[PDB]
Amino acid sequence: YNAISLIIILPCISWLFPLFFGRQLGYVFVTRMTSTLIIITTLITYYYFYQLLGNNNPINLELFNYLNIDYLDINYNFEIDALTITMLLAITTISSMVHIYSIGYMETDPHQVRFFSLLSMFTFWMIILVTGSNYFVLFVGWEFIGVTSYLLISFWVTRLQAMKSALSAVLMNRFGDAFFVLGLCVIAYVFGTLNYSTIFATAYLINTDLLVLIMLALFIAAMAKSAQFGLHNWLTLAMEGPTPVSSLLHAATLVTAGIYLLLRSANILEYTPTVLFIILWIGALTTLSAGLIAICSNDLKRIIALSTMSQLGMMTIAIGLSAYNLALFHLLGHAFFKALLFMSAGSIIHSILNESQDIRTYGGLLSYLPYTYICITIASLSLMAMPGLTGYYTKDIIIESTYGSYSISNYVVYWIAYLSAVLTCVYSMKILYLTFYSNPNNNTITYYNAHESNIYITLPMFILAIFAMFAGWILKDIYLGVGTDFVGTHILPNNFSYFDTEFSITQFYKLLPLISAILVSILIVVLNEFFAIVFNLNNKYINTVYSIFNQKLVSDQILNHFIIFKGLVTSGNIAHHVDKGSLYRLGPVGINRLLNKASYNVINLSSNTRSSLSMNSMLILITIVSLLLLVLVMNVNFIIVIPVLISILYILFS
Amino acid sequence: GRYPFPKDVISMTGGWWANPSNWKLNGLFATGIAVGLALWVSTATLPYTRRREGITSESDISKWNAAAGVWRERHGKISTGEA
Amino acid sequence: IRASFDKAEEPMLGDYPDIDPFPAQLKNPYKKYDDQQDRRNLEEPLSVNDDLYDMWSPDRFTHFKNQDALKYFIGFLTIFFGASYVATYFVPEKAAIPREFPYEGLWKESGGTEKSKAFFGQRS
Amino acid sequence: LRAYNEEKELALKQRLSQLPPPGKAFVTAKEAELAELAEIAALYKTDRVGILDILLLGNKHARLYRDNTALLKDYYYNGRRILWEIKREGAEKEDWVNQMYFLYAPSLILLLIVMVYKSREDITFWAKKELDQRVLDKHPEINDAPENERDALIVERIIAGDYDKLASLQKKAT
Amino acid sequence: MILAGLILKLALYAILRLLLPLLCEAQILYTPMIYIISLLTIILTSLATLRQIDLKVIIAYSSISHMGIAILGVCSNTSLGIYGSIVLGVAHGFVSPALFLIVGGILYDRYHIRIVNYYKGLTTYMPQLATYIIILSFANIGTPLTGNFTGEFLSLQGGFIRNPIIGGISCISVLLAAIYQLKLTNKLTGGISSIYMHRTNDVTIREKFIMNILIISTLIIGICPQIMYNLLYWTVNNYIYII
Amino acid sequence: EHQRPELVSFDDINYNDHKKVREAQESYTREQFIRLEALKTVRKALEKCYEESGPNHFEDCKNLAEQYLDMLPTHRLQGYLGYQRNDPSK
Amino acid sequence: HGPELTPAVPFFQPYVLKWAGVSLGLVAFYQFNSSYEAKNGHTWVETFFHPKSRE
Ligand SMILES: CCCCCCCCCCCCCCCCCC(=O)OC[C@H](COP(=O)(O)OCCN)OC(=O)CCCCCCCCCCCCCCCCC
Ligand SMILES: CCCCCCCCCCCC(=O)OC[C@H](COP(=O)(O)OCC[N+](C)(C)C)OC(=O)CCCCCCCCCCC
Repeated sequence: YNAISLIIILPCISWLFPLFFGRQLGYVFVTRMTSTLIIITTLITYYYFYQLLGNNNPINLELFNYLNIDYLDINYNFEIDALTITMLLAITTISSMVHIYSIGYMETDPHQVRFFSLLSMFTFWMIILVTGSNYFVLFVGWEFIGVTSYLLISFWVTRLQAMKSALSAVLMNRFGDAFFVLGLCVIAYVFGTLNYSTIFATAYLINTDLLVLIMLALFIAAMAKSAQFGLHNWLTLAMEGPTPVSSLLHAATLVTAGIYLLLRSANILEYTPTVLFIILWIGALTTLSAGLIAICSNDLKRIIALSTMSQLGMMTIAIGLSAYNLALFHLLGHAFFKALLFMSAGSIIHSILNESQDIRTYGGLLSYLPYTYICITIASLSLMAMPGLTGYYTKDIIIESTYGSYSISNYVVYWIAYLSAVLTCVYSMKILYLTFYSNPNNNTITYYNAHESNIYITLPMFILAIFAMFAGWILKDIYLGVGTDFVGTHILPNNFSYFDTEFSITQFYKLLPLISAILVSILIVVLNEFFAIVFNLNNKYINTVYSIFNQKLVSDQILNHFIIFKGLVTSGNIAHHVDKGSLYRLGPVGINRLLNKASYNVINLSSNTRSSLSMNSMLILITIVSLLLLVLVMNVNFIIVIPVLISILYILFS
Repeated sequence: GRYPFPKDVISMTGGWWANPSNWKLNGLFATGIAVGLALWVSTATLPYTRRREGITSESDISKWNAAAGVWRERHGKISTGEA
Repeated sequence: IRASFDKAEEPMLGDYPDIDPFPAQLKNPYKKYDDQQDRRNLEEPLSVNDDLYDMWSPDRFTHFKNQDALKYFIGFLTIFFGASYVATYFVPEKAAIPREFPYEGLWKESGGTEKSKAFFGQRS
Repeated sequence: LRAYNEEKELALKQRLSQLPPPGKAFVTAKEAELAELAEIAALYKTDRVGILDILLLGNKHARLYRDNTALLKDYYYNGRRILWEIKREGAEKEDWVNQMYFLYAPSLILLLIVMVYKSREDITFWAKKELDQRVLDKHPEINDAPENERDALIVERIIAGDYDKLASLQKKAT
Repeated sequence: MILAGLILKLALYAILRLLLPLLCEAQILYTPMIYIISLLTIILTSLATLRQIDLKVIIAYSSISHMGIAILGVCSNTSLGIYGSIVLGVAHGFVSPALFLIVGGILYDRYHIRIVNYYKGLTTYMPQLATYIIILSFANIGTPLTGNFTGEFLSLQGGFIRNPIIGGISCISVLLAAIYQLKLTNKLTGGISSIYMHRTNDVTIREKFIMNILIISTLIIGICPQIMYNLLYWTVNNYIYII
Repeated sequence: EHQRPELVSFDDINYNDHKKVREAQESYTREQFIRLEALKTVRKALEKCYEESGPNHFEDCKNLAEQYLDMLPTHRLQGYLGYQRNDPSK
Repeated sequence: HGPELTPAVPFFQPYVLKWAGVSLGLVAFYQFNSSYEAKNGHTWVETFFHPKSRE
């Protein structure tokens, strides 16, 4: 019995066996097989996390050599650090609950053998991504989770938008993959290794300019997968994949990988201030940008994907404050939250006979679906950091730490993060109002046929409601202590502001996000029922503004017409005007015309005369004349006879 | 839905609604292979695992630092912040 | 014809119909085509630079003019960074001193040498 | 090995002369004309000769053979495409599977096995053993240590001295 | 197949065998010209792949882009670059004739027309062909555990040694090699099955045999590139000129 | 059996016989691999130092870390061609 | 409520048999060499390695 190996081997069994034996076992068997095997993986890693609180003594396993070359070795090495077990328990919990959930949500779909297979390989390459013990195994899992995201978003190959959406997702992630290959080449150049242990032992000695270059490249990678503003479209362009897929890819996992890259490199992020600065301001941008999209969009899955990427900015702000236990704790609780959000959303999309996604056409469903209501309201109250739930403990202390930090400029992002929190209320109130409380918008027959979902849909929502209530109070001592030795990362002694941040808060700045996140929530509710004209004005100017914030702060357009389409035109310029146009004029298509003209001239040189004898007899004369005159010119100066011969060639060949 | 499909095509992951008649019988074989493979690979990678901290005794690490200091003295190499 | 690169391709073509390029997405979906997914009838002449006017082409939004949307995007960009940069000036000072450290700022503890006390050192 | 008969093969060609071409013999979209041809398909499937005959015999027999096998080959595969013919089983050997699964695949597994075990003799294993040998040569007293100490003691010398001799090869520089 | 698997790697061999031993003092003066032409054939051929109507031609320009990655590990003056160019050359010799089989054998023998616009939704009538098309697509890009990424990675690393700024724009090849390949792959793999293509046979046993061999032989080099270091550890040190 | 071929150099030999030039070539090559295994040994010891030390690795093995980062530019494969085509001090 | 089964297929398809047989044979042979090396000091296939001496 080996705990470190069965975390690896059991989701490999759960992936290889659905493909190799899917025709032989059938869907009814492979459902329960892939389910129970991820269940026992998840139980083994809870028991290992229980062991690891006893002694902080991680276990690694060693394998054969990937490559030995001169100054560089790469081994397959697998090590569950405290950071690794933190991410691991979250992703295995969300995975196993989504397996149980998608048993019942996919029972009418044909191809759920391939579906449960791909869910399991997504979990498996996530496992290898988390538990790897150099930068190489991190890269292997990092690429193959993007490969799975191709294979998962495009699950209905018949649908055109699903194929183009998986294309968009993979090519954004591959942009980030290219910058991580740049950063990884500089890693193996400067340190001569890829192992975390050797790089972190010598990170403080290395020059700062190199360090800025490396962490810039690795942050552009992390910014691509963890969905900040530079390429942020592909999350909400990944709603063409189904609901349990989007419960994996957005709640914990594919999102969490980009944060994991910075949480690993935290030990080599300390010694540069410039990178952490830029990290902080990108995250502070996308809290605001994603909240302002989520207010004004209207599809349910889009609003929960934007609700996801509003808090990725919050974790990125916690990175920029040099506070990695905060970002890790928020990354932990956020997974349980969003997974309950996506699965409550899929339960109300599944329950409508229309299976529509427009919140404008849901209408009141409070008395018809009380269970999905109580789930989604536990999730929304945790989502707004209403106290006594773990969103309070994950989320409000980051807003506290923006004011508590030593540097002056951090005060500004307080308000920005603060503004997002108020924004975090309002759209959530919309996706609690217009689908449960409002007057009905749908036709009457779906209100006849609205019923409760199966037991396979109910039980993961129950379990993750309990987790999203109790997880922060249980694990707060681990990640937010007065002094904690759990996560082995090493903050510089001045970037550490956690004793400073808890005490320097005035009563107003701490009391203020609590009370206003309460008040604005009740405000949006009570203004949605009684008046409903403030939100339904028809000013021409507010409709242009609303249509800006609707269409993703026009970002997709600014991505598509000015980068994608211009790129395709300039690639069409090369493939025609350069590749087939001008390289053939110096190539085989211009030489044919040159030789055609020159041969036509030198063949028609002896054309004109009726008599061959007089022509050849006058052609013998010109040469022994002309050669003799050339040699007269030639012994005097050789420079004045070169143009004469160029002109004789011009007249002979043209 | 249950729209009709062509049965001539054979895919390894099953086809559209793959449900063979002997799926309990084949499930017995698949549980056998999965349990045997998991137990065998878990026992095979047992000696390749090790604890992180406390593998070698601290006197060795202090001696290694001493030999590092000797090799650094022989070459006359300055520290990083000495300038 | 309509685009600029389509006009740039015009003097190259010879005995080719030179039809109007129209997006295959902005065709209406309810007219019956041969392929509903392509939105294209069986023998319909394909345009000068077809694969930009394909169904597999870019998304090609239609609600804003692209120059206008360029202005709105750069406007939100500039107003956020300008508001944050001006709000750096209206900041309050803090009430604590940044905290100090024993053993002359733990300089021996973070590597360090007596000659290298300034590069690896804390507040003391 | 095996042997063929001349007269049977002449009679085979005499059977084939009265038969339609392969482009007509099955295009009729039963057993009046379609039952003599599936016999002939089994006649293609059976093998007339072994190795001992092809070496020792002349080329007129061989030309008669090659014409027979070509016509039987067409009558087998055209009837397999339009419609022994009227069966549907699984067990079959395409012409290539004899010398690709039984010669190409095991020689490729043999290439894998010799690459894996030839990788034992590498410069890095040998150079690690050589550097340990040089440390044991200069300082033999660490021989006197017990098993677990000796490796660690060797490391304390590898750090404490270069043990290359690369400056001794470059004797033209100093 | 013999052209793109073997002739291009023959000239990759000839730049090692013939030039790097007796043109060393020349070769240092000219590595920036080789880096001009190498970066300029990675960027500008992989960008011309996007506008293609034909289907074998795309895999051809793909071979150009991978050899353009390959030769800047050869002229990198590094142990890493030489070994990465060899593992790229051998792994591309595996993965690329399989792609010319997929365009030429399974897809031109059946329909006899190579225009891309006819081919859509090949999954619903040929599932295991679409399985091949995707796992040979991803093996071409530089998606790891395949040996193509080992070649691309050690070649880009060796090219980053000798000049870092040429390696910075040389590294975007990981993006540019993915764009056209997955743009082809999702057009072949997905959609409603094409109204032009009538349904034909599944991939036969001989074609699956060729494919299985040419994919295992990438995966073995991808999981462990050390299996052929026993041949090269002399010839990685041989061509290096660092005085 | 762990056989050890003898070291010869580039400077005493004649370059007209090929027996000695190839031996000097292989000798300089194999010595670079020995020098490289010394580098790898210190990298292994530095990793063990870090994993045992925990938080005080800054002062436990500043010398091992500085040792590794000083060895890394000068301990790699260098090539016999550069020394045999050019002669120092001539 | 019925599963609505498709026709029965056998477990040990020819591909499962071939791929499992070759992989288990290679792993068993590798363990056989690791066991044979402890007895005699060298692997079994190294007895078949006969190159010429470098001298
Ligand atoms: C600290 C600094 C912070 C910097 C932050 C700012 C970063 C901005 C840069 C963003 C670059 C994004 C990456 C560009 C490649 C992405 C490719 C892609 O995603 O294509 C998507 C497109 C399908 O998308 P679409 O059809 O529009 O919508 C589908 C949904 N139904 O798929 C296709 O149609 C496939 C065919 C088109 C593929 C693109 C071809 C041209 C590629 C040009 C790449 C240019 C790379 C250099 C960019 C320089 C930017 C300055
Ligand atoms: C896919 C899910 C993962 C499965 C993992 C199963 C682990 C089983 C135990 C590992 C034992 C081990 O590998 O040992 C390693 C052995 C001997 O090296 P060593 O020095 O003795 O030990 C190393 C430990 N050190 C460093 C502490 C000393 O070398 C090998 O085997 C390499 C053989 C490679 C063959 C080529 C790859 C073929 C793949 C083809 C795929 C189609």
